[PDB]
Amino acid sequence: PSRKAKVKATLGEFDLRDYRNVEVLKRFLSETGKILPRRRTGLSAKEQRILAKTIKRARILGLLPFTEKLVRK
Amino acid sequence: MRRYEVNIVLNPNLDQSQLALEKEIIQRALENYGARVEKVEELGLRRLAYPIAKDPQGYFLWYQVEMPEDRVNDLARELRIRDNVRRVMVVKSQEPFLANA
Amino acid sequence: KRQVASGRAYIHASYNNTIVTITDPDGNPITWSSGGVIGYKGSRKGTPYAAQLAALDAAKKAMAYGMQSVDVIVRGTGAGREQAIRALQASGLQVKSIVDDTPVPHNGCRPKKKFRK
Amino acid sequence: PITKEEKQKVIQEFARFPGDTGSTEVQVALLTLRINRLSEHLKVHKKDHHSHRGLLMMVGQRRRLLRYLQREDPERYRALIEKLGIRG
RNA sequence: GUGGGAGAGGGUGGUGGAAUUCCCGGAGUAGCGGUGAAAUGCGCAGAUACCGGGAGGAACGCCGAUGGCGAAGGCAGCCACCUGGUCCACCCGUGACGCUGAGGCGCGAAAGCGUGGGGAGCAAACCGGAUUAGAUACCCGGGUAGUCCACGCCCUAAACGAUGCGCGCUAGGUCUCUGGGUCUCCUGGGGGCCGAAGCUAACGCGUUAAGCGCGCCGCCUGGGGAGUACGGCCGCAAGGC
Ligand SMILES: NC[C@@H]1O[C@H](O[C@H]2[C@@H](O)[C@H](O[C@@H]3[C@@H](O)[C@H](N)C[C@H](N)[C@H]3O[C@H]3O[C@H](CO)[C@@H](O)[C@H](O)[C@H]3N)O[C@@H]2CO)[C@H](N)[C@@H](O)[C@@H]1O
Ligand SMILES: NC[C@@H]1O[C@H](O[C@H]2[C@@H](O)[C@H](O[C@@H]3[C@@H](O)[C@H](N)C[C@H](N)[C@H]3O[C@H]3O[C@H](CO)[C@@H](O)[C@H](O)[C@H]3N)O[C@@H]2CO)[C@H](N)[C@@H](O)[C@@H]1O
Ligand SMILES: [Mg+2]
Ligand SMILES: [Mg+2]
Ligand SMILES: [Mg+2]
Ligand SMILES: [Mg+2]
Ligand SMILES: [Mg+2]
Ligand SMILES: [Mg+2]
Ligand SMILES: [Mg+2]
Ligand SMILES: [Mg+2]
Ligand SMILES: [Mg+2]
Ligand SMILES: [Mg+2]
Ligand SMILES: [Mg+2]
Ligand SMILES: [Mg+2]
Ligand SMILES: [Mg+2]
Ligand SMILES: [Mg+2]
Ligand SMILES: [Mg+2]
Ligand SMILES: [Mg+2]
Ligand SMILES: [Mg+2]
Ligand SMILES: [Mg+2]
Ligand SMILES: [Mg+2]
Ligand SMILES: [Mg+2]
Ligand SMILES: [Mg+2]
Ligand SMILES: [Mg+2]
Ligand SMILES: [Mg+2]
Ligand SMILES: [Mg+2]
Ligand SMILES: [Mg+2]
Ligand SMILES: [Mg+2]
Ligand SMILES: [Mg+2]
Ligand SMILES: [Mg+2]
Ligand SMILES: [Mg+2]
Ligand SMILES: [Mg+2]
Ligand SMILES: [Mg+2]
Ligand SMILES: [Mg+2]
Ligand SMILES: [Mg+2]
Ligand SMILES: [Mg+2]
Ligand SMILES: [Mg+2]
Ligand SMILES: [Mg+2]
Ligand SMILES: [Mg+2]
Ligand SMILES: [Mg+2]
Ligand SMILES: [Mg+2]
Repeated sequence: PSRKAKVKATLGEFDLRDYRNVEVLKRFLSETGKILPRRRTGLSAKEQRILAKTIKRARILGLLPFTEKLVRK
Repeated sequence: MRRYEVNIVLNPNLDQSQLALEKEIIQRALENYGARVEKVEELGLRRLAYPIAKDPQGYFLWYQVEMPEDRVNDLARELRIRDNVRRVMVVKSQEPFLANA
Repeated sequence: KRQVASGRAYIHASYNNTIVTITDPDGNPITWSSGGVIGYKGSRKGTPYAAQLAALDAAKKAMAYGMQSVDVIVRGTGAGREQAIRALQASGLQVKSIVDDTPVPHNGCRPKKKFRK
Repeated sequence: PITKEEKQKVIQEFARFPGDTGSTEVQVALLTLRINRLSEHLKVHKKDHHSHRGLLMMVGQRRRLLRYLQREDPERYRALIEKLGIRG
């Protein structure tokens, strides 16, 4: 599936290397804390690769979750 | 010398005098390790994803800086000495990278 | 003799059994039940039916404490996981919410041979 | 690492004329630079082999260029070696 | 040379969360566990299930790929320091300085050896429970060396693309990683699929040749005996060549 929308489309211009922008990055995580695949994020190889890094940085800083409890269900 | 970003996270519970105390400790530790401070952003209290030392929030600090490379780790070590100091990270600065520019 | 009346329901579901524990909102257990607490002995504890009876026994013992509504928390993937939830669904309890808390490693610990591959 | 001013300095030192970049002398100077810097790195980190292979290859190229120089113009060979303080 | 680029390439020091186990506390009770089914086992000295606090060892989920890097072995949380390779653009410098490489030397997964630490989980041997005609096994409960770190040995392998290295030449189509360009397209470097000519015993290969050529290295000469004997060399030993 993943045709609901792509993440890249919903956001405007923004800095991938910026690990401190929470509202931008949170859009790239699932219900859980997981980093979405490209078919979700709609990013490129290079892009996705930098995203992974900066998301992890944000995590260590405490701005982003490593994992999150699955609700509903 | 090279350009780094010093991210500091402190205890949300510090009063004013203790906060400025910690900040001055930071100024001094930076100067002594020879770090010239280019830009500073104090974000203060922010909610965190997970607790850090059982406290749900954290006090954020960002320092753009230029310092000798050899010293960096040492400085980092120094910064982590304080109890009030919760998290410390030091990043080589980078040109930004834009999607949908 | 507590009168909690609002609490958590932990469903721990393995392939070998199903354990319903019910606690106060701080997580401290009032009562619990399992497939083995129900009359079953052998493999049958890991049965959906066994899970149903476990859940209803637990829920009953809970309402005796005065329990009204629960927060369901499911750990483990096993048969009768969903049957446990569906059991509490109308137990005479309201189910306020369901969360899946099943623990996963970030890959730290080597599994038993049976689980490797 | 090696900053551009370090490079420029050793080039302007060993350049056969103004603007000489790739003559044998400058190539050997530069190789000697990276070599000695590497060897200093390998005093410590004695457990890093992947770099050590690099060192070997560098020595290879250098030895070959010095053999070439000794063949074509022995006087320049002696000059270069003396200046750099290698091979003996 | 200059200017740009991507990468789990390598070494050191820090560091982050999830999980397992163990310890303390709370709450709680009659089982937990495990299998085809059970049993051993654990549990009223209060386990299992739940919350909280703590300690430690190890491995890094999602990103993650038909992906990248490396000469190979191999390389995957994050950060900084150190460091090897490499590709593109400019067409600036040297002026054949090239290629290959017996021997030498260095590297070389796992297991194994020495010393000293470490030891959560897993686990050869082993101790039990099952199964079976028996079960020196598959299954279950335990569990030592080991797996981990440092230093030092060991030198093996389905160490595999079962395909030595370099260079030139011979249709294209398509997918992909990464440069540059006047960016629908052109142009490199890399990884894949189908396929011209051609090769091949066939399978298949096919600008990533197993095609057409040249240079150099290693190697083969029916099966068993046998990677054995002996000799030499290496090794602490196991043992290797
Ligand atoms: N992250 C540190 C790394 O440590 C490596 O090796 C180090 C680690 O193996 C180990 O560091 C400590 C150790 O002192 C202490 N006694 C126990 C602690 N658990 C270790 O830390 C490490 O343990 C293992 C690695 O074996 C990892 O799985 C774990 O994530 C990590 N925390 O001891 C070694 C010496 O410091 C390498 N030096 C290098 O990759 C890097 O510095
Ligand atoms: N491989 C290491 C990683 O390098 C990345 O960045 C690396 C590459 O992006 C960068 O490549 C540069 C290239 O830009 C520049 N134009 C030329 C330079 N020679 C290259 O560097 C390369 O060669 C040199 C030896 O000369 C090595 O020391 C170095 O490791 C290697 N990357 O060099 C960096 C250092 O290796 C990561 N950002 C860094 O965090 C990490 O250490
Ligand atoms: Mg059972
Ligand atoms: Mg060569
Ligand atoms: Mg790396
Ligand atoms: Mg833990
Ligand atoms: Mg207790
Ligand atoms: Mg007993
Ligand atoms: Mg706990
Ligand atoms: Mg290769
Ligand atoms: Mg750090
Ligand atoms: Mg000339
Ligand atoms: Mg050669
Ligand atoms: Mg020699
Ligand atoms: Mg080995
Ligand atoms: Mg080993
Ligand atoms: Mg020992
Ligand atoms: Mg075990
Ligand atoms: Mg066993
Ligand atoms: Mg047995
Ligand atoms: Mg039989
Ligand atoms: Mg028997
Ligand atoms: Mg040992
Ligand atoms: Mg060793
Ligand atoms: Mg293979
Ligand atoms: Mg191939
Ligand atoms: Mg290959
Ligand atoms: Mg472009
Ligand atoms: Mg490859
Ligand atoms: Mg044909
Ligand atoms: Mg085929
Ligand atoms: Mg083909
Ligand atoms: Mg191609
Ligand atoms: Mg052939
Ligand atoms: Mg032979
Ligand atoms: Mg042979
Ligand atoms: Mg014969
Ligand atoms: Mg014969
Ligand atoms: Mg043999
Ligand atoms: Mg012999
Ligand atoms: Mg001997």
